[PDB]
Amino acid sequence: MKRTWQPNRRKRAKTHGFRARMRTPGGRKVLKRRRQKGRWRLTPAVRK
Amino acid sequence: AVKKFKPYTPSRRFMTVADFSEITKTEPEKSLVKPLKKTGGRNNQGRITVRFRGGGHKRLYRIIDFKRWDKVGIPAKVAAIEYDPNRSARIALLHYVDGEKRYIIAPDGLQVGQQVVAGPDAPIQVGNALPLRFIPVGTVVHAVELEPKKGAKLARAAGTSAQIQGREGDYVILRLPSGELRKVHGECYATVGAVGNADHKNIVLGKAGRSRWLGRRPHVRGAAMNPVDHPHGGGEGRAPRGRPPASPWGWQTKGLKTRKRRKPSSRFIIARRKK
RNA sequence: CCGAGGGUAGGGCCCGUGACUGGGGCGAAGUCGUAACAAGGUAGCUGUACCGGAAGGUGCGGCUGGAU
RNA sequence: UGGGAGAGGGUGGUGGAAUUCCCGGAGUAGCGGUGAAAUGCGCAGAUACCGGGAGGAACGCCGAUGGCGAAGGCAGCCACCUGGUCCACCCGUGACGCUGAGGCGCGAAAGCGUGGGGAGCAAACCGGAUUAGAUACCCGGGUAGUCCACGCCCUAAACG
RNA sequence: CGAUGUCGGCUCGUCGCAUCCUGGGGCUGAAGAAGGUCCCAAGGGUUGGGCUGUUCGCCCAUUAAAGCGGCACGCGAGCUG
RNA sequence: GAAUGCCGGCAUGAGUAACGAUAAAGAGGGUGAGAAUCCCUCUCGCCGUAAGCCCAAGGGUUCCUACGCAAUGGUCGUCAGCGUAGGGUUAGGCGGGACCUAAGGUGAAGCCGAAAGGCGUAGCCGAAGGGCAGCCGGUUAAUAUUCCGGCCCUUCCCGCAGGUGCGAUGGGGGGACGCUCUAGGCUAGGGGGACCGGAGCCAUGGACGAGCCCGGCCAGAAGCGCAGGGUGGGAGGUAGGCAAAUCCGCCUCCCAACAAGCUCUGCGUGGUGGGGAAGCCCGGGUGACAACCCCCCGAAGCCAGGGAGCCAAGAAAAGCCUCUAAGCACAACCUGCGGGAACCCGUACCGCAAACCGACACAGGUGGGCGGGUGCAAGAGCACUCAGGCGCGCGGGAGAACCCUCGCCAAGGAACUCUGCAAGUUGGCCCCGUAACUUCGGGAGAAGGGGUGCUCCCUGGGGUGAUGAGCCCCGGGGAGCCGCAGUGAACAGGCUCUGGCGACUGUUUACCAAAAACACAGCUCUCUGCGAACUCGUAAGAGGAGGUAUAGGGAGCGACGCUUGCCCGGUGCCGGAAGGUCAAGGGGAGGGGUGCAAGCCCCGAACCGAAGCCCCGGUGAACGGCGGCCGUAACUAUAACGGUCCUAAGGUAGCGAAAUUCCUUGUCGGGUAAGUUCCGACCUGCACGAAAAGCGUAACGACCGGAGCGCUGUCUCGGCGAGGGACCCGGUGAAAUUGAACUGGCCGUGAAGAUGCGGCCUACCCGUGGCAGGACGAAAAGACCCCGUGGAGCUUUACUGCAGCC
RNA sequence: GAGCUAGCCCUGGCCAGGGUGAAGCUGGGGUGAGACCCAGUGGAGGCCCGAACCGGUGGGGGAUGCAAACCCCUCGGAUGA
Ligand SMILES: [Mg+2]
Ligand SMILES: [Mg+2]
Ligand SMILES: [Mg+2]
Ligand SMILES: [Mg+2]
Ligand SMILES: [Mg+2]
Ligand SMILES: [Mg+2]
Ligand SMILES: [Mg+2]
Ligand SMILES: [Mg+2]
Ligand SMILES: [Mg+2]
Ligand SMILES: [Mg+2]
Ligand SMILES: [Mg+2]
Ligand SMILES: [Mg+2]
Ligand SMILES: [Mg+2]
Ligand SMILES: [Mg+2]
Ligand SMILES: [Mg+2]
Ligand SMILES: [Mg+2]
Ligand SMILES: [Mg+2]
Ligand SMILES: [Mg+2]
Ligand SMILES: [Mg+2]
Ligand SMILES: [Mg+2]
Ligand SMILES: [Mg+2]
Ligand SMILES: [Mg+2]
Ligand SMILES: [Mg+2]
Ligand SMILES: [Mg+2]
Ligand SMILES: [Mg+2]
Ligand SMILES: [Mg+2]
Ligand SMILES: [Mg+2]
Ligand SMILES: [Mg+2]
Ligand SMILES: [Mg+2]
Ligand SMILES: [Mg+2]
Ligand SMILES: [Mg+2]
Ligand SMILES: [Mg+2]
Ligand SMILES: [Mg+2]
Ligand SMILES: [Mg+2]
Ligand SMILES: [Mg+2]
Ligand SMILES: [Mg+2]
Ligand SMILES: [Mg+2]
Ligand SMILES: [Mg+2]
Ligand SMILES: [Mg+2]
Ligand SMILES: [Mg+2]
Ligand SMILES: [Mg+2]
Ligand SMILES: [Mg+2]
Ligand SMILES: [Mg+2]
Ligand SMILES: [Mg+2]
Ligand SMILES: [Mg+2]
Ligand SMILES: [Mg+2]
Ligand SMILES: [Mg+2]
Ligand SMILES: [Mg+2]
Ligand SMILES: [Mg+2]
Ligand SMILES: [Mg+2]
Ligand SMILES: [Mg+2]
Ligand SMILES: [Mg+2]
Ligand SMILES: [Mg+2]
Ligand SMILES: [Mg+2]
Ligand SMILES: [Mg+2]
Ligand SMILES: [Mg+2]
Ligand SMILES: [Mg+2]
Ligand SMILES: [Mg+2]
Ligand SMILES: [Mg+2]
Ligand SMILES: [Mg+2]
Ligand SMILES: [Mg+2]
Ligand SMILES: [Mg+2]
Ligand SMILES: [Mg+2]
Ligand SMILES: [Mg+2]
Ligand SMILES: [Mg+2]
Ligand SMILES: [Mg+2]
Ligand SMILES: [Mg+2]
Ligand SMILES: [Mg+2]
Ligand SMILES: [Mg+2]
Ligand SMILES: [Mg+2]
Ligand SMILES: [Mg+2]
Ligand SMILES: [Mg+2]
Ligand SMILES: [Mg+2]
Ligand SMILES: [Mg+2]
Ligand SMILES: [Mg+2]
Ligand SMILES: [Mg+2]
Ligand SMILES: [Mg+2]
Ligand SMILES: [Mg+2]
Ligand SMILES: [Mg+2]
Ligand SMILES: [Mg+2]
Ligand SMILES: [Mg+2]
Ligand SMILES: [Mg+2]
Ligand SMILES: [Mg+2]
Ligand SMILES: [Mg+2]
Ligand SMILES: [Mg+2]
Ligand SMILES: [Mg+2]
Ligand SMILES: [Mg+2]
Ligand SMILES: [Mg+2]
Ligand SMILES: [Mg+2]
Ligand SMILES: [Mg+2]
Ligand SMILES: [Mg+2]
Ligand SMILES: [Mg+2]
Ligand SMILES: [Mg+2]
Ligand SMILES: [Mg+2]
Ligand SMILES: [Mg+2]
Ligand SMILES: [Mg+2]
Ligand SMILES: [Mg+2]
Ligand SMILES: [Mg+2]
Ligand SMILES: [Mg+2]
Ligand SMILES: [Mg+2]
Ligand SMILES: [Mg+2]
Ligand SMILES: [Mg+2]
Ligand SMILES: [Mg+2]
Ligand SMILES: [Mg+2]
Ligand SMILES: [Mg+2]
Ligand SMILES: [Mg+2]
Ligand SMILES: [Mg+2]
Ligand SMILES: [Mg+2]
Ligand SMILES: [Mg+2]
Ligand SMILES: [Mg+2]
Ligand SMILES: [Mg+2]
Ligand SMILES: [Mg+2]
Ligand SMILES: [Mg+2]
Ligand SMILES: [Mg+2]
Ligand SMILES: [Mg+2]
Ligand SMILES: [Mg+2]
Ligand SMILES: [Mg+2]
Ligand SMILES: [Mg+2]
Ligand SMILES: [Mg+2]
Ligand SMILES: [Mg+2]
Ligand SMILES: [Mg+2]
Ligand SMILES: [Mg+2]
Ligand SMILES: [Mg+2]
Ligand SMILES: [Mg+2]
Ligand SMILES: [Mg+2]
Ligand SMILES: [Mg+2]
Ligand SMILES: [Mg+2]
Ligand SMILES: [Mg+2]
Ligand SMILES: [Mg+2]
Ligand SMILES: [Mg+2]
Ligand SMILES: [Mg+2]
Ligand SMILES: [Mg+2]
Ligand SMILES: [Mg+2]
Ligand SMILES: [Mg+2]
Ligand SMILES: [Mg+2]
Ligand SMILES: [Mg+2]
Ligand SMILES: [Mg+2]
Ligand SMILES: [Mg+2]
Ligand SMILES: [Mg+2]
Ligand SMILES: [Mg+2]
Ligand SMILES: [Mg+2]
Ligand SMILES: [Mg+2]
Ligand SMILES: [Mg+2]
Ligand SMILES: [Mg+2]
Ligand SMILES: [Mg+2]
Ligand SMILES: [Mg+2]
Ligand SMILES: [Mg+2]
Ligand SMILES: [Mg+2]
Ligand SMILES: [Mg+2]
Ligand SMILES: [Mg+2]
Ligand SMILES: [Mg+2]
Ligand SMILES: [Mg+2]
Ligand SMILES: [Mg+2]
Ligand SMILES: [Mg+2]
Ligand SMILES: [Mg+2]
Ligand SMILES: [Mg+2]
Ligand SMILES: [Mg+2]
Ligand SMILES: [Mg+2]
Ligand SMILES: [Mg+2]
Ligand SMILES: [Mg+2]
Ligand SMILES: [Mg+2]
Ligand SMILES: [Mg+2]
Ligand SMILES: [Mg+2]
Ligand SMILES: [Mg+2]
Ligand SMILES: [Mg+2]
Ligand SMILES: [Mg+2]
Ligand SMILES: [Mg+2]
Ligand SMILES: [Mg+2]
Ligand SMILES: [Mg+2]
Ligand SMILES: [Mg+2]
Ligand SMILES: [Mg+2]
Ligand SMILES: [Mg+2]
Ligand SMILES: [Mg+2]
Ligand SMILES: [Mg+2]
Ligand SMILES: [Mg+2]
Ligand SMILES: [Mg+2]
Ligand SMILES: [Mg+2]
Ligand SMILES: [Mg+2]
Ligand SMILES: [Mg+2]
Ligand SMILES: [Mg+2]
Ligand SMILES: [Mg+2]
Ligand SMILES: [Mg+2]
Ligand SMILES: [Mg+2]
Ligand SMILES: [Mg+2]
Ligand SMILES: [Mg+2]
Ligand SMILES: [Mg+2]
Ligand SMILES: [Mg+2]
Ligand SMILES: [Mg+2]
Ligand SMILES: [Mg+2]
Ligand SMILES: [Mg+2]
Ligand SMILES: [Mg+2]
Ligand SMILES: [Mg+2]
Ligand SMILES: [Mg+2]
Ligand SMILES: [Mg+2]
Ligand SMILES: [Mg+2]
Ligand SMILES: [Mg+2]
Ligand SMILES: [Mg+2]
Ligand SMILES: [Mg+2]
Ligand SMILES: [Mg+2]
Ligand SMILES: [Mg+2]
Ligand SMILES: [Mg+2]
Ligand SMILES: [Mg+2]
Ligand SMILES: [Mg+2]
Ligand SMILES: [Mg+2]
Ligand SMILES: [Mg+2]
Ligand SMILES: [Mg+2]
Ligand SMILES: [Mg+2]
Ligand SMILES: [Mg+2]
Ligand SMILES: [Mg+2]
Ligand SMILES: [Mg+2]
Ligand SMILES: [Mg+2]
Ligand SMILES: [Mg+2]
Ligand SMILES: [Mg+2]
Ligand SMILES: [Mg+2]
Ligand SMILES: [Mg+2]
Ligand SMILES: [Mg+2]
Ligand SMILES: [Mg+2]
Ligand SMILES: [Mg+2]
Ligand SMILES: [Mg+2]
Ligand SMILES: [Mg+2]
Ligand SMILES: [Mg+2]
Ligand SMILES: [Mg+2]
Ligand SMILES: [Mg+2]
Ligand SMILES: [Mg+2]
Ligand SMILES: [Mg+2]
Ligand SMILES: [Mg+2]
Ligand SMILES: [Mg+2]
Ligand SMILES: [Mg+2]
Ligand SMILES: [Mg+2]
Ligand SMILES: [Mg+2]
Ligand SMILES: [Mg+2]
Ligand SMILES: [Mg+2]
Ligand SMILES: [Mg+2]
Ligand SMILES: [Mg+2]
Ligand SMILES: [Mg+2]
Ligand SMILES: [Mg+2]
Ligand SMILES: [Mg+2]
Ligand SMILES: [Mg+2]
Ligand SMILES: [Mg+2]
Ligand SMILES: [Mg+2]
Ligand SMILES: [Mg+2]
Ligand SMILES: [Mg+2]
Ligand SMILES: [Mg+2]
Ligand SMILES: [Mg+2]
Ligand SMILES: [Mg+2]
Ligand SMILES: [Mg+2]
Ligand SMILES: [Mg+2]
Ligand SMILES: [Mg+2]
Ligand SMILES: [Mg+2]
Ligand SMILES: [Mg+2]
Ligand SMILES: [Mg+2]
Ligand SMILES: [Mg+2]
Ligand SMILES: [Mg+2]
Ligand SMILES: [Mg+2]
Ligand SMILES: [Mg+2]
Ligand SMILES: [Mg+2]
Ligand SMILES: [Mg+2]
Ligand SMILES: [Mg+2]
Ligand SMILES: [Mg+2]
Ligand SMILES: [Mg+2]
Ligand SMILES: [Mg+2]
Ligand SMILES: [Mg+2]
Ligand SMILES: [Mg+2]
Ligand SMILES: [Mg+2]
Ligand SMILES: [Mg+2]
C-alpha cells in the first residue's frame, strides 16, 4: 500500500533545511543543540 | 423567469434555473475584471473561521461603481446587461459620454440603450443616482450609502429595495429591505428603483451538487456529532437537544439577541425589523 | 406448408368466496340530548371550510321557500 | 352614416371619512363589556381631548322599487384600452336564418399551490359567563382566510 | 482473574440404567385381539421434515420405537459463529 | 538462583516448516578445479493497453570493460545490481538559471505584541502555468536534439545602408483562458495491391503460380499549392484611461464586409541529406544502382485564439505592439545585410521496479506519453499473435491420508443451513414482445421468446473516386450444406411477487461495522442595518465579504404528497423608564484613639446609588408535558351518557403485537403436508403520535425480512479425476516454546479435575507418517468483576475558579 | 511533524467504447390568436451498460503471511458532490 515516506528533495530542504532552521527561535536552538552534541551534520543532507 | 426541467433525472424534477432573458452580453469587460481570491473561509492564520466553505466555480470579480458621485452631471448610456457571479443581482454596463466605462447593479426595468445620470439635478428616473435629500418622499430606491461618500451599503441584493418614508433635519427616513425604520443622512446617494432579478429567490437548487458549485460545502448538524464537538453532541440513539439549543460555541440560538447594546448607531434606528 | 390440440410465458373481462372493515334498509313500547316544524325560543335553507359524543355549531358568501 | 344612456370589462393612477398601532403634549381613576356580570385592559398613567406618523381594507351623502352584463357579478375619483346595447335616417348586401348533441370559454363564496400583504373582521382555538350539561347562542382574545399577482378548483336556494 | 474460551449446531463417539423399542416374566377390573401396572434385561436399535439461534417445545408424514441422563451444561490447538 | 531482571554466549524445537505467485521446461556444444543454475545453439512455454518502449519523481555509479568468488544471492555459481581496478555523462536551440507572474512566502512604508515575536501596501521571491531559437541520419564497449554530417534558426555587440520624432519600470492594446457537443481540411498510425525491388523456395499427395516468403520510406530553407486562424479603412470632436498622448475609450460622418487585402500557423511539395528487409555468410558483410508507387481506413493529435449550445460564468504578469513624458534629435529607435560574441547547472544508469516507497533481489504502492495485427457489433474489453521482453535464483523423484485451486456425476433437486452461504443457472448482438403502479420521466434489459455458422444466386443505399472501376461501409430477398452444438474458443445479467428502513446520485469507523448512520436539495425558527452578527487572534489584523436582509451566521427537520392538535404553572429566550433587593462610590446622624490645644487619625446610621435577581407579561418547527376512580342502555356484553378527584394541560388526525408489545409462538385470516419467522387484520399501545416530525409515496439500494420459479455436490451421500503442497532423495535451513525429566491406564487421595502420592492393572529398546482427547497445551502480568482515598474522556440546576459578555 | 492522513488554496492532467434521447429549432396539423398534437432535427443528464482510474459487497485463501491489511472469485461508482 502507499507508505509514509515519499521522498521529495524540495520538501526536504524547505522543511528541515539549514535556512528553515535559522529563521525561527526553535530552529536555531536545534542547530545550537546539535552543534553542542557534536553532530557531524546539523541538517538532513539532500542532493538538489 | 425560472426555467423548469422534465423529470428525466431524479434531480431535474425540482431543479430550476434563471431565465437569463435580460442578459445581452455574455463575456465580461476585460478592463473591469480582476481575480477573486477564493478563501475557503480561512483567515490569514490559515484557520477556518467560517465553516463549510470551498470548492466552488472559479470567478472573476467585476469592479462595481458604488459611488456614482464621481461623475456628477456626466450622463452614461446603458450598453449591456451582464451576468455577475459575485452577487445575486445582475449588473449593468455604462458607456459614459466621457468614454469611461463602469459597472452598476441593474435596477428593475432598466433597458439597454437608456441614458442614466447622477447628481442633485438628476431626473427621478430608474437608474439615476441622487443624494437622498433630493429624492421625493415615497420613492422606491436602492444602493443606498449609509454615510455620505462611504459607498452604497444597503439594498443591493436581487429584488431588494428601500422606500423613503420621510425626512427630518439633515436626515431622511428609510424602510430597509428588512423592514427596519432607520434615519440615513440626506447627503447619502441612492439609485431610484429596485434591484433587478426579483425571481432570484424562487430558484430551486434541485440537488446537492448545485450547492457544491456555489462554494457551499456540506453542513453537519450538532445532533450528529459527539460532546467534544458540540452542545448537541452525543446521546444513545437519537436525542432531543436536552438543553437550550446552542451553537457549536455554547451561546443560545433561538431568540438570543446579539446586537451590541451601547452601539452608537442606536440613536438613528427608529424601529427594529418587522416580522 | 397449413393443421385439431398439447405445452411454456404473459395479459384482459366476468362470477363465486375471504379474517376483517364501511356505511345502508328494516325491526310494539332501550340510552343521551332537542336540531327542525310557531320568530320552534340563535329565522331557515344553502355551497364550502373547520370543529364537536350525537343531532349540530361557527366562518364566508348566497336564496326567501323568512316571520314581524 | 349621425347620435345616446350606463356600478359592462381590463390596466395604471389617485381622494377623503373611519378603525388599529406608534411618537409627542395635556390630564386622572377608571375604562370596557352585558340581560346582569366576569374574563380583559388601567397609577408601570389607561379611558376621554389635541397635534404628528405608519398601514391595510372598504368607498358615506348621490342611492332609487334606479342602471349595466349571457350568467356568475359590477358602486369614491381620474385617464387609457375594450365589449354589449338602444334610438334616428331608410343609404348598402339579398334569406346570408333559428336552434344547437359533442367541443371551447366564462363561472359568487369557500377551498388549494408560489410569492407578497395584513388595519378591521374572523372558521379553528383559548378564556369569561349562561346551563343539569353548553364541545353553542352572549362577552374578552385570536390563527388560517378575507386583500394583491400568477396558476388551480368548477360548486350553489349559480332562482324569475 | 502473569486467562480453566463462555449457548446452540455439525462431526466423532463412549458410559449409566431410573428401559422408548425389541427379548423373558408375574398381577390384571387379562375372553380373544389390544392395553394397564410391576419385575428381569444396557445386546442392538432408537427416522425424514415445517417454525425458531435456539436447548426445549409444538406441528406434518411415518415408525418396532421415535428413551432419559453423564462424560468441563462431552467434544472451537476438530469445524461452525 | 529466581526480579515475564539487564548484557552477552550457547542450547531445544530439527535436519523439522520454509526456500516468496502453478508462465515450464528439454537436449547438444562450450568454459572451468568444480556446472540443473554462466556462455552459445536448437526445441518448448509465458506477457504483448505489457511482463514491450519513452519521460518525470525518487535512487546516486547501480552504467561499460577487465580480473575475481570470502561474504551478499533464500540452492549452486565459472554468473551478478557483489569485491578490486580502469574507463564512461560533451548543448546559444533539450530541461532549469542569467525572463514573467499564481497560491503562498517574504516584506522599505506602516501597525501590534512583557521578551521571543505577530501582522502588512508596494516591491521581492515562488511553476509541472505564460514566454523563448533544432530537425533527420551516422558514430562509441559505454553519451548524444549535446560529438559528427546535412539543412535551418535565436539573442547580444559593433559596423554599413535605408527609414522614422526617437524615447518608459508610466498610458493603452494584446497576452487571456470554463464545461459539453462539434465542422471542414489535414497529419500520426494502420489495412490492401494482379504494381515495383529481393536472397531464395517447390517439400509429403498437389501447385513453377497473377505461387510462398520479404520490403516498398524519413528529414528538408526560400518559393509555390491546399486548409485554417487572426484582422475593417478614413475623417472631425473629445471633458475619460490619476502628467502627456497623434495611442486607447466615447460621439458623428464617409467607404469597404459570409469577401477581398494584409499578417500568422498547419499540411503538402520543395534544392538537398539520409535510410533501406527477408535470406544467406562470419554485431558485421552481402542482398542493392535495393525498389521506394497506387487504392482504402483514419484520429482523442494539427490548423486553433475554429464553431454551436449551456450556466455553475470560467488566473496573473512579462515577452510583443502602440501612445507619449522627461530627455535628446552628432542622438536614438525600426528594417535589411555583414562580422564578431553567446556563460552557469543537469545529461551515465534503474525508473510499475532486483536500482524508487514498503527492514528483504518483499505476489503490495508509484504521475505523464507510445502501446502494432486478426476475429469477436464497438473498444484501451477478450483470445491469439508482431516488435520487444520473459520462464518469476533450489532442484530430482513419488503418484498415500489430508489441504488448497479446478473438472465431471446416476436418481432426487434446498430435503443443506442462522441464511441457497457457496456454487449452478442466466449471460453479447439483432428481432418479436413486455404487467401492477407512477411524480408520466419511468417501472424496462420488466417478464417471455425467436435468430445467430458456412456455400451459391439475385439485389437496394452510402463513402472515396468522377457520375464509372477498384477499395471500403450499412443492408434486403431466394436456394442450399454440415455437426450433438453456429456470440461452436475467450470476455458479457438468474428471474419474479411481497414487507421494513432510507426519497434519490453521493459520504463513513485508513486496518473487524458501508448501514437503517452522515450528507443532501426542500421546510421552519432565530440572530444580523454593516466598523453586521458570528469565528480565529493578547493585540494589530484577518475570515464573514470587496458580500449588504432575494444577504450572511446559528439550530432542528430532511425529495414529494396530506398534515403537524391541547398546555406558558417550572426552565430558556423576548418585552417591561413602576416597585423590591443589590457592590464600589456618594452622603455623614452619631460615636472612638491621641494631643495642653489648634489638629492628626479611625469607625459609622438614615438617605442617593447599575447590571443581575425578584416581580408583571409574551413565546413551542423554544427546554419540555400531554390523568385517575365509580356508575350507566328492555337477554348478555360493551358503554354514546353521567358522578367525582386532580392537573399548567390531560395525546387530536393518522398509525399500532410495530427496527416500539413485557405477558407472547396474543387472537383470527393468508401462504405451507407442517410456518416461534412472513403478509393481512383486530386493539388492554407493559412502554406509537405529529419538524428528537406523524401517516403515505413512483423511482432508487453490494442495506435487513418472507415466498415462488429456474438451476445446482448445499444436501440425501458420496465417487472419480487434475495440478500446487504434503511423502522420499540431494542442497540451504528458521520459529514461538522450554525448571529439570528416566513424562502409561484405572480407582482413590491430595489446595476440591494427578505421568510425579496410594493401591492395583498394563508395559521389551528407538523411530516415521498421521489424529487432536490430556499435558488445567502456547500466545497476551483478564478487556468482564471487584479493590486503589490510581488515571483519563465526557456531562450537569456538584464545588471553586477563568475566558468571554453585561 | 500535514513527504501518512483530513480539508482548503494555486496550477496542470485523466475519464476506451456502447446505450437512452430532455429543452430548443424546423416542418406539418390545430385556433380568432393560442395552449397543445405529430414527425424530423437536436444531444441535455450528481441518466444507463462497461475498461482504464477510484472503490472494497459477499465468499474462499492467507494467519512465525508474498503482505504489521495481501491474493483469487464476486461486487459498487465510472461527466461528477
Ligand atoms: Mg494511503
Ligand atoms: Mg518505515
Ligand atoms: Mg506524496
Ligand atoms: Mg523535488
Ligand atoms: Mg519538486
Ligand atoms: Mg515540495
Ligand atoms: Mg515553512
Ligand atoms: Mg529551508
Ligand atoms: Mg531567539
Ligand atoms: Mg539570536
Ligand atoms: Mg549520525
Ligand atoms: Mg567532520
Ligand atoms: Mg535539523
Ligand atoms: Mg424543475
Ligand atoms: Mg412532467
Ligand atoms: Mg436574468
Ligand atoms: Mg488586466
Ligand atoms: Mg476575497
Ligand atoms: Mg497572509
Ligand atoms: Mg504562519
Ligand atoms: Mg463560522
Ligand atoms: Mg470553511
Ligand atoms: Mg450576495
Ligand atoms: Mg448576476
Ligand atoms: Mg447616516
Ligand atoms: Mg431558496
Ligand atoms: Mg461558485
Ligand atoms: Mg444551506
Ligand atoms: Mg445537515
Ligand atoms: Mg450524535
Ligand atoms: Mg455519533
Ligand atoms: Mg477535538
Ligand atoms: Mg468540554
Ligand atoms: Mg459540551
Ligand atoms: Mg444532547
Ligand atoms: Mg445521538
Ligand atoms: Mg432512545
Ligand atoms: Mg448517536
Ligand atoms: Mg426535540
Ligand atoms: Mg431532555
Ligand atoms: Mg445550551
Ligand atoms: Mg456573543
Ligand atoms: Mg432591525
Ligand atoms: Mg395434442
Ligand atoms: Mg338552528
Ligand atoms: Mg327547537
Ligand atoms: Mg334553544
Ligand atoms: Mg331556530
Ligand atoms: Mg365551534
Ligand atoms: Mg392601577
Ligand atoms: Mg407613581
Ligand atoms: Mg402595518
Ligand atoms: Mg390621470
Ligand atoms: Mg334601402
Ligand atoms: Mg347559439
Ligand atoms: Mg374567492
Ligand atoms: Mg368558561
Ligand atoms: Mg350551574
Ligand atoms: Mg370559481
Ligand atoms: Mg333571486
Ligand atoms: Mg479467572
Ligand atoms: Mg504465562
Ligand atoms: Mg496465557
Ligand atoms: Mg415382552
Ligand atoms: Mg376384553
Ligand atoms: Mg392378550
Ligand atoms: Mg413383578
Ligand atoms: Mg440395551
Ligand atoms: Mg427447534
Ligand atoms: Mg443447554
Ligand atoms: Mg422454546
Ligand atoms: Mg407395539
Ligand atoms: Mg446425553
Ligand atoms: Mg457428571
Ligand atoms: Mg466447561
Ligand atoms: Mg450445569
Ligand atoms: Mg446451565
Ligand atoms: Mg460444553
Ligand atoms: Mg475456533
Ligand atoms: Mg462451540
Ligand atoms: Mg485449545
Ligand atoms: Mg455474531
Ligand atoms: Mg460472521
Ligand atoms: Mg533467592
Ligand atoms: Mg525486571
Ligand atoms: Mg536481558
Ligand atoms: Mg544477546
Ligand atoms: Mg561477546
Ligand atoms: Mg547463538
Ligand atoms: Mg539441528
Ligand atoms: Mg515436528
Ligand atoms: Mg515456516
Ligand atoms: Mg511461500
Ligand atoms: Mg499469477
Ligand atoms: Mg497468463
Ligand atoms: Mg530436448
Ligand atoms: Mg536443461
Ligand atoms: Mg575457474
Ligand atoms: Mg551451475
Ligand atoms: Mg559449480
Ligand atoms: Mg546462456
Ligand atoms: Mg495487441
Ligand atoms: Mg537505495
Ligand atoms: Mg560468493
Ligand atoms: Mg560460493
Ligand atoms: Mg577472494
Ligand atoms: Mg548468500
Ligand atoms: Mg532472498
Ligand atoms: Mg558509462
Ligand atoms: Mg547546439
Ligand atoms: Mg550576464
Ligand atoms: Mg519576478
Ligand atoms: Mg523577527
Ligand atoms: Mg520562495
Ligand atoms: Mg522567479
Ligand atoms: Mg517555466
Ligand atoms: Mg493559465
Ligand atoms: Mg528552451
Ligand atoms: Mg528545424
Ligand atoms: Mg540518432
Ligand atoms: Mg511601454
Ligand atoms: Mg482574454
Ligand atoms: Mg480574463
Ligand atoms: Mg458548466
Ligand atoms: Mg509528416
Ligand atoms: Mg486497419
Ligand atoms: Mg483629449
Ligand atoms: Mg501555435
Ligand atoms: Mg553495394
Ligand atoms: Mg487524450
Ligand atoms: Mg488549441
Ligand atoms: Mg497579480
Ligand atoms: Mg545633434
Ligand atoms: Mg517606423
Ligand atoms: Mg554569469
Ligand atoms: Mg545523455
Ligand atoms: Mg531507462
Ligand atoms: Mg502496478
Ligand atoms: Mg506508468
Ligand atoms: Mg530492474
Ligand atoms: Mg514490511
Ligand atoms: Mg526473486
Ligand atoms: Mg515487487
Ligand atoms: Mg498506477
Ligand atoms: Mg502491423
Ligand atoms: Mg464485443
Ligand atoms: Mg518457474
Ligand atoms: Mg513475474
Ligand atoms: Mg522461485
Ligand atoms: Mg510418495
Ligand atoms: Mg492457479
Ligand atoms: Mg467443464
Ligand atoms: Mg465429461
Ligand atoms: Mg447430480
Ligand atoms: Mg427446485
Ligand atoms: Mg426441478
Ligand atoms: Mg429455504
Ligand atoms: Mg447437513
Ligand atoms: Mg447472515
Ligand atoms: Mg455461470
Ligand atoms: Mg458468457
Ligand atoms: Mg404484475
Ligand atoms: Mg410488481
Ligand atoms: Mg409501488
Ligand atoms: Mg407511465
Ligand atoms: Mg428492449
Ligand atoms: Mg431477454
Ligand atoms: Mg436466419
Ligand atoms: Mg463450418
Ligand atoms: Mg450485466
Ligand atoms: Mg440512502
Ligand atoms: Mg442512510
Ligand atoms: Mg421516511
Ligand atoms: Mg420520502
Ligand atoms: Mg454516482
Ligand atoms: Mg473499519
Ligand atoms: Mg477501527
Ligand atoms: Mg488500525
Ligand atoms: Mg471487513
Ligand atoms: Mg455500521
Ligand atoms: Mg454501499
Ligand atoms: Mg457515518
Ligand atoms: Mg436523503
Ligand atoms: Mg420538506
Ligand atoms: Mg422561511
Ligand atoms: Mg476566540
Ligand atoms: Mg474583503
Ligand atoms: Mg431526503
Ligand atoms: Mg440527515
Ligand atoms: Mg401521493
Ligand atoms: Mg410552559
Ligand atoms: Mg408565562
Ligand atoms: Mg415560560
Ligand atoms: Mg458608602
Ligand atoms: Mg424535561
Ligand atoms: Mg415539564
Ligand atoms: Mg345492561
Ligand atoms: Mg384535543
Ligand atoms: Mg387535527
Ligand atoms: Mg397491536
Ligand atoms: Mg404475531
Ligand atoms: Mg407500525
Ligand atoms: Mg427495535
Ligand atoms: Mg412501545
Ligand atoms: Mg411479542
Ligand atoms: Mg419476546
Ligand atoms: Mg402460533
Ligand atoms: Mg393457514
Ligand atoms: Mg388486545
Ligand atoms: Mg417515535
Ligand atoms: Mg425518538
Ligand atoms: Mg416507498
Ligand atoms: Mg416505493
Ligand atoms: Mg443506496
Ligand atoms: Mg445498499
Ligand atoms: Mg429470505
Ligand atoms: Mg425462497
Ligand atoms: Mg463435495
Ligand atoms: Mg494431485
Ligand atoms: Mg542438505
Ligand atoms: Mg545458504
Ligand atoms: Mg530433573
Ligand atoms: Mg531425568
Ligand atoms: Mg516417554
Ligand atoms: Mg507411556
Ligand atoms: Mg472435594
Ligand atoms: Mg484423580
Ligand atoms: Mg502413571
Ligand atoms: Mg514425585
Ligand atoms: Mg508418600
Ligand atoms: Mg505412585
Ligand atoms: Mg503406585
Ligand atoms: Mg490397566
Ligand atoms: Mg519424516
Ligand atoms: Mg509426524
Ligand atoms: Mg492433543
Ligand atoms: Mg483440540
Ligand atoms: Mg488439551
Ligand atoms: Mg495453569
Ligand atoms: Mg487444554
Ligand atoms: Mg486445549
Ligand atoms: Mg505490569
Ligand atoms: Mg493482572
Ligand atoms: Mg492485559
Ligand atoms: Mg476493549
Ligand atoms: Mg471495558
Ligand atoms: Mg468480582
Ligand atoms: Mg474517597
Ligand atoms: Mg483507602
Ligand atoms: Mg481515583
Ligand atoms: Mg504530498
Ligand atoms: Mg468517466
Ligand atoms: Mg438499446
Ligand atoms: Mg439549438
Ligand atoms: Mg452517471
Ligand atoms: Mg443500458
Ligand atoms: Mg483500496
Ligand atoms: Mg476484500
Ligand atoms: Mg460469492
Ligand atoms: Mg491480519
Ligand atoms: Mg487482491
Ligand atoms: Mg476479480
Ligand atoms: Mg462489475
Ligand atoms: Mg457503471
Ligand atoms: Mg464513461
